Amino acid sequence: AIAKMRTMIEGFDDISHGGLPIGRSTLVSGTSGTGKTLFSIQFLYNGIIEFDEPGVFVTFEETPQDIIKNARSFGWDLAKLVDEGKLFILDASLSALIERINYAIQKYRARRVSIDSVTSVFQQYDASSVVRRELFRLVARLKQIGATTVMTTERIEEYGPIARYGVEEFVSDNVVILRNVLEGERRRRTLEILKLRGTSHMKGEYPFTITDHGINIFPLTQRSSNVRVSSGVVRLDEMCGGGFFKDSIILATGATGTGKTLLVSRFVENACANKERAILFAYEESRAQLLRNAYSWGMDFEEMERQNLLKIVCAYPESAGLEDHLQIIKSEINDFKPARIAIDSLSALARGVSNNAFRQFVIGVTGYAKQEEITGLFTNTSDQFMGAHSITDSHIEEITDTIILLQYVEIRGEMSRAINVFKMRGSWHDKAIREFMISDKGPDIKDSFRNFERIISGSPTRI
Amino acid sequence: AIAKMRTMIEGFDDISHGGLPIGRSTLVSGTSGTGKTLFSIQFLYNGIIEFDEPGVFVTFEETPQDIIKNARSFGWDLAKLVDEGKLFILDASLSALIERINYAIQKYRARRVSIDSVTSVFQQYDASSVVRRELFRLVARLKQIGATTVMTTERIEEYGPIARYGVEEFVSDNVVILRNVLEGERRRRTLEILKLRGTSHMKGEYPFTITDHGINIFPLTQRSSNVRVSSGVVRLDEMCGGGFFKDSIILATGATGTGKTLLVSRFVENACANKERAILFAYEESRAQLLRNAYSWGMDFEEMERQNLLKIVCAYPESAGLEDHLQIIKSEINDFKPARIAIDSLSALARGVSNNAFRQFVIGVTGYAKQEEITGLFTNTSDQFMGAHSITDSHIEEITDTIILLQYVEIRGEMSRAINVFKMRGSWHDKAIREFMISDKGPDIKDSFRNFERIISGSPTRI
Amino acid sequence: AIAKMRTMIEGFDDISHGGLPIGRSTLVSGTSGTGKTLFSIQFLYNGIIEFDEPGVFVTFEETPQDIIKNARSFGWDLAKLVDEGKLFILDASLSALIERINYAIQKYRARRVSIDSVTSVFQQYDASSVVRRELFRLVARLKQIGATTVMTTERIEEYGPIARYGVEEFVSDNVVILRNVLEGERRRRTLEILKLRGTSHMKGEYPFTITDHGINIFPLTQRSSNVRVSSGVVRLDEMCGGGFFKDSIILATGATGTGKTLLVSRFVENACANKERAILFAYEESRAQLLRNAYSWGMDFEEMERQNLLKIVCAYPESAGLEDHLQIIKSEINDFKPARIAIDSLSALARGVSNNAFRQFVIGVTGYAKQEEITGLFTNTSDQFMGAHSITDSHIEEITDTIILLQYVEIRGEMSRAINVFKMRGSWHDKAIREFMISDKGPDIKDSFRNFERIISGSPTRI
Ligand SMILES: Nc1ncnc2c1ncn2[C@@H]1O[C@H](COP(=O)(O)OP(=O)(O)OP(=O)(O)O)[C@@H](O)[C@H]1O
Ligand SMILES: Nc1ncnc2c1ncn2[C@@H]1O[C@H](COP(=O)(O)OP(=O)(O)OP(=O)(O)O)[C@@H](O)[C@H]1O
Ligand SMILES: Nc1ncnc2c1ncn2[C@@H]1O[C@H](COP(=O)(O)OP(=O)(O)OP(=O)(O)O)[C@@H](O)[C@H]1O
Ligand SMILES: Nc1ncnc2c1ncn2[C@@H]1O[C@H](COP(=O)(O)OP(=O)(O)OP(=O)(O)O)[C@@H](O)[C@H]1O
Ligand SMILES: Nc1ncnc2c1ncn2[C@@H]1O[C@H](COP(=O)(O)OP(=O)(O)OP(=O)(O)O)[C@@H](O)[C@H]1O
Ligand SMILES: Nc1ncnc2c1ncn2[C@@H]1O[C@H](COP(=O)(O)OP(=O)(O)OP(=O)(O)O)[C@@H](O)[C@H]1O
Ligand SMILES: [Mg+2]
Ligand SMILES: [Mg+2]
Ligand SMILES: [Mg+2]
Ligand SMILES: [Mg+2]
Ligand SMILES: [Mg+2]
Ligand SMILES: [Mg+2]
Repeated sequence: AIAKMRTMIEGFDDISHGGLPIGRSTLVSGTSGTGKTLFSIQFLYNGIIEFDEPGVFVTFEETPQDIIKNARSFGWDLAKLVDEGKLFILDASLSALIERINYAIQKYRARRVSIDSVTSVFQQYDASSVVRRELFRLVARLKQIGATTVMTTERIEEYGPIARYGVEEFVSDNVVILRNVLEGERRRRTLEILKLRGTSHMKGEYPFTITDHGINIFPLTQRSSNVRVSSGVVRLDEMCGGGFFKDSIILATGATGTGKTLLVSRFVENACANKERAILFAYEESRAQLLRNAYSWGMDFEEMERQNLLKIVCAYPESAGLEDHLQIIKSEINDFKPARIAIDSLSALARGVSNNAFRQFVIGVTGYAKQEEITGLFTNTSDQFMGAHSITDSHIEEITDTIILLQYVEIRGEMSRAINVFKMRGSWHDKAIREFMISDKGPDIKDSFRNFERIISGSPTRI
Repeated sequence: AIAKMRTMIEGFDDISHGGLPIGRSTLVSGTSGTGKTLFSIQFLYNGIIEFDEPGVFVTFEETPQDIIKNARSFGWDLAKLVDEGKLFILDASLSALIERINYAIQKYRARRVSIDSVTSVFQQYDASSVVRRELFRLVARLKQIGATTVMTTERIEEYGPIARYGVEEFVSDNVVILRNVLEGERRRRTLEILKLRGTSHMKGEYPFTITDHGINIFPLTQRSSNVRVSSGVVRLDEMCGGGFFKDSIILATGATGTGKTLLVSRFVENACANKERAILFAYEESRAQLLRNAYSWGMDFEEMERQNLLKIVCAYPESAGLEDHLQIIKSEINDFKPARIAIDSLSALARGVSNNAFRQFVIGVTGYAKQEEITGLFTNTSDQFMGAHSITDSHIEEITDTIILLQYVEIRGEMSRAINVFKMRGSWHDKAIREFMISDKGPDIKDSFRNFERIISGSPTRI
Repeated sequence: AIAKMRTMIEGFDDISHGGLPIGRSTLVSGTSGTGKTLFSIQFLYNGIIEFDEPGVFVTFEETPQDIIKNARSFGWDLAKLVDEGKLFILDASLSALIERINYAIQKYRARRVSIDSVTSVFQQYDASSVVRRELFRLVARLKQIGATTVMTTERIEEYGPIARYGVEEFVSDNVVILRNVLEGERRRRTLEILKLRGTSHMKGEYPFTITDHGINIFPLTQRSSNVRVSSGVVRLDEMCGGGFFKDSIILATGATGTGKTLLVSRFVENACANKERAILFAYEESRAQLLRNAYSWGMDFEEMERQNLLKIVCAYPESAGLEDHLQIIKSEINDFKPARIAIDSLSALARGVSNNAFRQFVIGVTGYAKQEEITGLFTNTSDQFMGAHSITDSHIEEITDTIILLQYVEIRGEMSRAINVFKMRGSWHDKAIREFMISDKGPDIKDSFRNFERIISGSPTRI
């Protein structure tokens, strides 16, 4: 096996199966604005913070003052690290460069080296053979010195050659690719480990986000128990065999206006009533509209929000990508430590996105909720309000544990509502589909449609 | 006919119809990180291990120390082979190179030669005619010496020119292509024999995987008997004419929440009850959730797992490709030697993949199960819970031998379940569709819906 | 008109409408491994064998020893032809080359000349004008000498320029293109005559295969009679007005598990019972599984196979392309001389292929069966087991003469089977759809569903 230096970057050590190999060069290639400089800075910063390993950052484009000023936005005080001698910033804006880097490593006992852009040096030569030869010389000398080095290079096209000259991949022992894919006028950041000589790794592209704390890569044994939480509606708990499970994931799917937001609001209100903290992520309604609707339902969200029990986070789905929404949800969960989380609509997050990306987002959110033992209440909007046979437009049914189905039923020329417990993993539940009503006091559950047939199609026939 | 030297690489001799021709050059071309160095190392290593044939590995990019260090991750002690004189590693980091290779072949009685990258030598020349001339000289000299040589070259594009200069294919007698296709943010490794002068071979691309033992290529007369195994449910055995066949493949397809995992769990529990070893591959639920659900069904998986009778392997479908899942399943089957294997969901493995790839995966798994005389229990999730007419979204019905159909039936405003034996190859089975119930004691099978019509559509009408 | 020299290559003279023009140059262009060398060798070999016309093969890449060694795999003893003086192999690994070729033609009285690769000579020049001028000189001199010449050139892209320099097409009188198209990870060989100056030809691409006998091109007045063969089921013969026709093509289409393989097995068993030879091509089941299923049906295939009456050929559809399957079927038919041929499933061959290619394959197989007066029993699997309205997923209904329809019918909560004679060309047949049963003694045909309506949809209603 090969010893691996943990980069301590969130999620990178998972895909790399223990981190970057010790003493081997890693080349991170990407287009402008992908996060190469941030990756190289965070490598050294996390190394210094977690293991006291000195770092040397050799820069070519940005001045050291610019590097420190940019890092200050992340809370990283690189200036005090330079004063303490833990971090060194070499200015290089090839043999002499390697000699100076070696001298810096010797003087500061550096364990990690970062090279901001070797491409700027290679700009002086047009032949790819010369670039390959000089990169091989640099990598060989770095390996001989024994310092783990992370160099970054530039790309012209997202889906094309891995590097500018097409020969950098064949030289470096380790290759990592940062991509900023523009599709549907939306930008998505992806990370892909192309080649790790001598060790296994995860294969493919995984989304990552840049936040105030740096890079947060999402590298896509959950515990279970018999403790049952209360949804908030007594009939909905009786139908579920004694309420939802603590670790369960509940998905309430139905057409617009069937009462998904009402169930979400009752879930949050019941969470806060038992002195538990709850988070409500809203994507179809604003905070004031939610307050007015809750007041129409006889529920005071203002009092529970003043007590810091309920946190309502409202944003438009189009304001950020799905991975950004996942990162925001995770950050809010970490900051607030909630017992329950609810989402106003997954279909709102599903607007204008591919099925695979939405499924990945749902899998990530549900896995994080189960890992943190947080009761999650997701909701989904069906495209057709009657005659729908697919539970969800994007198949996420297998992911969830408990499913609630809300639908419209046309009876006597009136649009009544029907609610049913579609499935519950590990628990008995009522199979009947029952009439669902909404009034000033909230939701009510009535008897089932025993006298009707073809109820699922939305246009039943009395028999 | 042409004599062929067996490469002993798993699956390569099947597609090459006996191995690489003796005394002829084979050029393996691919992009960075496809497995060219691994292929060339494994060729010589397997030759030495299986036939005591000495091997010579000429390297250009990696140092011999790097080669040995990388090989050590596979358990290949190349250093002791160098000490024993069976393996030689020439360092070349063109006529002089050929003279040194010939001297190494003469001194060590080499039978196999591997060339890591002739492209690095060709980098010195830009004209494709010069590259073609020098490659022809090298191949002609290698043929004159009589050593079977495997050279590797580099590619820039996966679907484009076969080699960097576009002339390497017209020189070498044998051409093999390694591709690392990136599609849907997922990487897939493929192997394609382009041209074998003088001999037949399989045509097209076949998936291969890199594991701790090296390359495991999957090159996509099964025996039958009348011995009948027990599923675990007595009614499901009565309906099947006395249980499933030992060599049969059973596919239980239905909507979410119909009871596929219950049948899989009963299958595994009955396998382990008769002191047989069983494997359960889970993709929709974790180990703890499976344990809790089994406990809710009155089945103790913990006791049977402590006895090393049941092996539960749980992973996310998105963590690896379909060929990787097939390799993992095969490795677990080889390590555990199970009588029965069960899969929690094929549709989970079918997320975000093409129909052809999923069908190939199913064909491979079923063929391996039948070849090893292992009773396999596959399950499939239908997109629509009612009104579905296609048995499976991806047509794999022809592959399977026995099919069980689970469906939802809306009767009296309640979602009951129906189970039916769709087909059984070589055995009589009950044609009735019977009511299916789930309780604390497990599954129950009741009388059929004799009084209803259009049961298949999911919304029957009492007649 | 122009006199044409028959190349004697199987299927080439059909598309070329009598062969290559005499005294005119033909340039065959294709990528690596398409079959250019094989085409040029087979041209001279077939000329010598069939008309005693001496041939001269001028080679540039392969040595004459390599050429003979490669040809020996096809059974072509080129060495004895060189000794006899019928064949000459000139080694050239431009004016001097033409002088030597002319001397060889004069000395050996050569009538056909083949040039393995003029592209290798043209590699010395980069200007396309020089290549065009020298190729024009070569073609003009060859025409002046009066020898029919087949030169081959190289291509970089399958769908792009016809030749490397883009000027070879405008020089040569005749242009032929060999393509090796890679699509869906599958390779397909195609042949296309681009331009024949002065004569007509077939237009477009036609599949061809390379086998142990060389190139077998498939260039896509059938006789009829009133002799009626017996299917094997007496009721199925009564319904068909006295059995199938000898020259008829029968297609039995239905869902999985309806009994297509049972009908195929009964067809083969009845063929062999009357001392006729029969061939069964299996693609969904192995030989042992077929034997076990036949034994369950009371039919002993082993005894009839020992008598060399029945030949069972089993293979996976994914092991070869559709044209390869057609070639294998034709070769087996030629070797065994069968009275009847049966196919276990056309839909198995239809996996992962385009509709047009499958239709071409079906047309070819049916035309060959009708031309050879062989009774063919094809079968097709429908995607939907109920409610299907298209007879076949890929429309091949017009091709066939007799159609049998098998379907599932849900009656009284049980999945019964229905069989119907959809159509019969030139013969009266029963229009009723009758109940179909399978038991230990085989198939049984019962009364029709006179009391039901909407039987075709699979969910009838008693009236
Ligand atoms: N505090 C921050 N919060 C959020 N995003 C930030 C923050 N600081 C920087 N970024 C983002 O980091 C991205 C990458 O910045 P970086 O300096 O690493 O560029 P780069 O990938 O090295 O590019 P180049 O080589 O073209 O200079 C920028 O596009 C910017 O949007
Ligand atoms: N005071 C009230 N009395 C009766 N019904 C009410 C009252 N307030 C709201 N409703 C009902 O609430 C329904 C909408 O419920 P909800 O806010 O949960 O929406 P939803 O089903 O989640 O869909 P979406 O947010 O996409 O519109 C409306 O159709 C309306 O009939
Ligand atoms: N022990 C291992 N387990 C799993 N995968 C491994 C292991 N060792 C190496 N690999 C994989 O083998 C792949 C190919 O490695 P290899 O050294 O053969 O590269 P290559 O195809 O010759 O590339 P290049 O010519 O760019 O150097 C790497 O991308 C790596 O992911
Ligand atoms: N103790 C129990 N009593 C009654 N029913 C139960 C019990 N435990 C589970 N169930 C039933 O099991 C059903 C789900 O069964 P199972 O775990 O086999 O799922 P499945 O059909 O394979 O689908 P998926 O895993 O995709 O959700 C639920 O709908 C629920 O009604
Ligand atoms: N006995 C055989 N059986 C089956 N296929 C064969 C046999 N002999 C040769 N082939 C096939 O013939 C194909 C073409 O071989 P050939 O020597 O004609 O190459 P080519 O088209 O002239 O290529 P190039 O110009 O690159 O050398 C090979 O790819 C090989 O797979
Ligand atoms: N001994 C038997 N008794 C009764 N029915 C039998 C017997 N053996 C087989 N069958 C029936 O044969 C059916 C399958 O028939 P067959 O082998 O012809 O398949 P098919 O319709 O060609 O489809 P496929 O090969 O795609 O599964 C099964 O549904 C089963 O009910
Ligand atoms: Mg920069
Ligand atoms: Mg809402
Ligand atoms: Mg290498
Ligand atoms: Mg399940
Ligand atoms: Mg050739
Ligand atoms: Mg069959």
